[PDB]
Amino acid sequence: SNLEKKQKKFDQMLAEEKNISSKYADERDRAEAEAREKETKALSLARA
Amino acid sequence: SNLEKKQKKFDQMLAEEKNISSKYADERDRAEAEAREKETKALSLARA
Amino acid sequence: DFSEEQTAEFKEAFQLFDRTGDGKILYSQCGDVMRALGQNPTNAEVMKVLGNPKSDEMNLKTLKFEQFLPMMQTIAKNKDQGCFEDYVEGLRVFDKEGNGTVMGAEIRHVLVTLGEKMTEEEVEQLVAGHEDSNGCINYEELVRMVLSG
Amino acid sequence: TMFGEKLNGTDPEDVIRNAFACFDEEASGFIHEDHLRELLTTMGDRFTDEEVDEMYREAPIDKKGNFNYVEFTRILKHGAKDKDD
Amino acid sequence: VFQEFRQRYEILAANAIPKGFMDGKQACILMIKALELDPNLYRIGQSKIFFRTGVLAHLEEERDLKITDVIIAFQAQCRGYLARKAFAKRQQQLTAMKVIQRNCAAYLKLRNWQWWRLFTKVKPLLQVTRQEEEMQAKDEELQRT
Amino acid sequence: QVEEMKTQLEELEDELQAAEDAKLRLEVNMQAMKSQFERDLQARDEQNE
Amino acid sequence: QVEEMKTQLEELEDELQAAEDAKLRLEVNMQAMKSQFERDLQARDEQNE
Repeated sequence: SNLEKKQKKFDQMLAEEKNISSKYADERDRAEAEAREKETKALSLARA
Repeated sequence: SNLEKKQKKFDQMLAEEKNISSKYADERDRAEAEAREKETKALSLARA
Repeated sequence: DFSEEQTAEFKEAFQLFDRTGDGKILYSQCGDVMRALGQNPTNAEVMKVLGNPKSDEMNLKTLKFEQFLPMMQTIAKNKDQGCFEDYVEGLRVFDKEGNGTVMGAEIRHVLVTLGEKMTEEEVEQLVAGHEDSNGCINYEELVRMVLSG
Repeated sequence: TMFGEKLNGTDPEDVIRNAFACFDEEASGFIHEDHLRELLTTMGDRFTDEEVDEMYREAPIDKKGNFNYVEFTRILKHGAKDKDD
Repeated sequence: VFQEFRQRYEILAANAIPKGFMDGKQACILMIKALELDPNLYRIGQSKIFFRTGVLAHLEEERDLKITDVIIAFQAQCRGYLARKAFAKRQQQLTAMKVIQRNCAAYLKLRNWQWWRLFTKVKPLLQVTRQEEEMQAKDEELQRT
Repeated sequence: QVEEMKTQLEELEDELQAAEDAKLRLEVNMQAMKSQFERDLQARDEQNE
Repeated sequence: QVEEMKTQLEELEDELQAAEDAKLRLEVNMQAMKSQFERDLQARDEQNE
């Protein structure tokens, strides 16, 4: 029964953790992007 | 039966692990940016 | 990056850690020197630095001073910065009577219950630096001392 | 002056004695041969252990590996000499 | 023991429960409802509460789970401090010792036979220094008297 | 002029070498005598013990 | 060469003020030695107390 109460609170954690993990994916994709443009512009100006 | 429902929750664990795989792709992208930054450091020494 | 003063500091550390050849740098050596040169966070940065959990060859763990410089920057972006309020609350929870009557045994116990542990001579060495009596400190003096480097 | 050009980068016995007291706390002058070579040849200004061996084939080292320094300091200075004519 | 019970268990979950006020049975009841465990797993008392075998097997590891971040951070600070101290002491000692002493050793060993003969006519130096040495030693033995 | 400037070269280099070396080794002696003083401290400590 | 040795002379002057800085460090070191002398005296008086 305490595993069942763990089950319901774990389902709420399922929802919230899906949301937060999607947020982590989004923010890390934005970071990887902005980094990519940073090194592209740096290397382009450097090679020129 | 409720443990089989827990196994469905573990399928949602698999879903969040797919999200973590997205973070893993971000990890390769940031590692590539890191290596390109090392190249940029050597390049900047050459510029100096 | 800053001026060439930090590059000069890294160069003099490079010639300082010149054992078994000045040119090559061991990741253990670079980690030690970067930690001591004012960067506390070193625990889990091995994966964030190498990109490979490979930690099998002690003799040849390749690193060069050239790529060493951006490594210092991407570490020094200060990925984590804690402050003593969390530390003192954790210790006062760990504390028993609110004053620290005899703290010597239980601190050793709590440090040997952690999986990621490396040294015992440091555990016996911590007695130096005002930590002399039978756990006389209520941890404020030792927190102040450790937060001075 | 032709002796003057022969003296440079050296100091009297006091500083060498103090340094030898510093490096090992016991100050007994038990400079073990492995410890001696590790502390001398390895770190600092890199130089060859083969030329370091002149400190071994000539200077009298104490037995069982340890190397006394007070007699070494005296012979380095004018206080003592290995032999006489 | 009641005090031991607080020091061992309430350290896990004390926040979100009113605190400060002290009472023998009442504080124990508040802690029990904070744990919301089975009354069948223990029996109340006036001095000590007697539990069964399996209660301790699911409460200790929560402390391990929670205090983990704090101990990681604290040991990181300790390792940093140790590294700084040892590194600085090391480096200063090696600089002083090795620089000075290798310089002196090289200077003497090159000149050990670069001018060996002129270093061997230093025999009369002991004979001529005897007056000054005797006067000095007289001074220090006078102060030791 | 070149004679006098290299005269200051030799003079200042010799004086700086001597002074800095004596200073660093004197701080080494500072630590050493502090260590002997603290050994005397533990000697009085064991007498009290 | 005239301005070359002028620049070298200016550099020598700069290292000259570096030499007086080393001298100033000499005096601060000596006063530090005496200072820790009375600190040790006070410490031994404390153990006597």
